[PDB]
Amino acid sequence: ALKEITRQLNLENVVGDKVFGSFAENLSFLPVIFILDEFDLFAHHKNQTLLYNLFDISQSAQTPIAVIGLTCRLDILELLEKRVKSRFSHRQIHLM
DNA sequence: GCATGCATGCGCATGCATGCATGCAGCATGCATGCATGC
Repeated sequence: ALKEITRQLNLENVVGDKVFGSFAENLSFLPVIFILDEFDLFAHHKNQTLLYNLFDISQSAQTPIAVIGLTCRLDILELLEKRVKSRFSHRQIHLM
């Protein structure tokens, strides 16, 4: 996911080409909109690091970020940890 | 030449499947006892 984010933003020249795990190059540098298909799968990651960072930068006062998620499960609220749930703006749209 | 990240091998905990036994209740059977009945 980090590789795709870097490549789509065309910052690999700025960040670097090697496999180095440091991501503070983007994080320190970080209007861009995010679209997340199959949002439920991201909640099954080891620590939900990407979701937490996205919610943090959304709640931060550095740059404007809009987050849009798509889900088929009706229980997407309980699949999130307490911290991200608190930092998640409870904006839900239902398509029936 | 070195660092790094990935594939692999092994240990550990756990849940589940299997073996194993014992106590109870029902039933069938054989015996003890009561009854009839004649001589």
